[PDB]
Amino acid sequence: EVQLIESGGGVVQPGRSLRLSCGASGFSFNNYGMHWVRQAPGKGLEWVAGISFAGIKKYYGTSVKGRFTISRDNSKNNFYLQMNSLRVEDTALYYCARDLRELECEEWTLYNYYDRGPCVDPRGVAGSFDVWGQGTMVTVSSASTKGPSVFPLAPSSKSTSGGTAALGCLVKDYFPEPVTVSWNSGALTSGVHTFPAVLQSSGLYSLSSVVTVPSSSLGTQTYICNVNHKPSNTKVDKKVEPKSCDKGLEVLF
Amino acid sequence: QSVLTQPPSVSAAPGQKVTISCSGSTSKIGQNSVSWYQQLPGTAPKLLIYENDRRPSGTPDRFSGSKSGTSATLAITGLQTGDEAEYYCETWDGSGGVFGTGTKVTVLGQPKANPTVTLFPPSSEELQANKATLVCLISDFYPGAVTVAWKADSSPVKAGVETTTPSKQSNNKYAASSYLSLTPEQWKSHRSYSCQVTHEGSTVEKTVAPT
Repeated sequence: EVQLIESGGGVVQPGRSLRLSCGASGFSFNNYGMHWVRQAPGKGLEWVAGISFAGIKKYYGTSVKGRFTISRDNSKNNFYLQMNSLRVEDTALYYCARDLRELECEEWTLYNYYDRGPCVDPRGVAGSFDVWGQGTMVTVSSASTKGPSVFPLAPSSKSTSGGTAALGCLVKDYFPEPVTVSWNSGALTSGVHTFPAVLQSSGLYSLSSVVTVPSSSLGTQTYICNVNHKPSNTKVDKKVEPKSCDKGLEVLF
Repeated sequence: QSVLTQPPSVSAAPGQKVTISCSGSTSKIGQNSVSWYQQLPGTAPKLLIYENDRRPSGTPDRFSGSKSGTSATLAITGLQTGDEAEYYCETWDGSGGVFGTGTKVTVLGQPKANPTVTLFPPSSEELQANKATLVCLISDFYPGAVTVAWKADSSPVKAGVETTTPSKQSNNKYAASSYLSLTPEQWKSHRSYSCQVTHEGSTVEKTVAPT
């Protein structure tokens, strides 16, 4: 069974370096080229680098050329990406992928005139990727553990529609993941949705938790969002009240 | 990050036929072959088409490709539920490695739902922290694909934006979020900011201003 498996991923500070390792199996590794394709989740696919089956030709994307480096060890069915001078914008899920073009070497190095050595075929990749690995995650942040600042997404006339009001909590600037949010100690679960976290250029995560409720209840019912960040050992409780100065929304009391 | 342009999303009912388009520079697609990949949600991509119109031993007759000039096209007949994914076009131009944006193909499994867009201004509390963040929340919509865009006094904004991809809700519909990070100066020194959400050709636009 054909398999590609990556490894080396993890959280790493910018400026530093990191080596990923792709292990190939289920086919003749020394007959195919290899590529690294990354994907900022879920911003789409970006091609990083590629190597010819003999290891003679190296290709690099404009975003990484000069900083990153590729190589392969056919004796180990391995395939490496040496990342240097890491940038916060290098954060992505890194896939290793096999090159489409199957080639048989037709030019080796004979290290002594009695016998063999590395293949040296000058060719030559196709540029199409017919096998993919599971991908290994590479997060780049200079941040250490930090607790969140919780801000209210107050309900207003611009969040109500059809007798259903929308309110939430902005959980800003924390690290690392995760952050679990609840509403009224878990009494309120209907209409609640907590969105995926967002990694800012600052190096910190942010997310929002929103809940939908009867617009008429805003004047009597009380809504507290319960943010929880165990990494920094923090529990914030923010009471969200309707927008202060809003004509377009009537509220009891 | 040089890139080939694709449509954001297309959708059709089980059994119908879809067409997806690529397009780009002549020094890229004008002179080189094109490939197509399928990326089911949560898993790695998978080659569907190579050399413009060749199918690998393992992809059905249903998928087909065709290139002409500076444009390329992927087509899927007899849609099955398991065809729901993102589709990327790609080309190799020597140094090579150029993907599409690309396109999500949704196979409708429920009634289309229009998004309820809610835009929040920065809290005075946050402004006291000499910072500002506009939070645009998109809720209750299907198919689960959108395109958010921010504007300042009806002028495009690109820097300081981060958008999450749509995620399933408890009611099996989708929701998404977008954040525009400002300084309190920018926030107050503009007449209005607006969050423009596009969903199935339709575009909703909410607006907010200082106090």
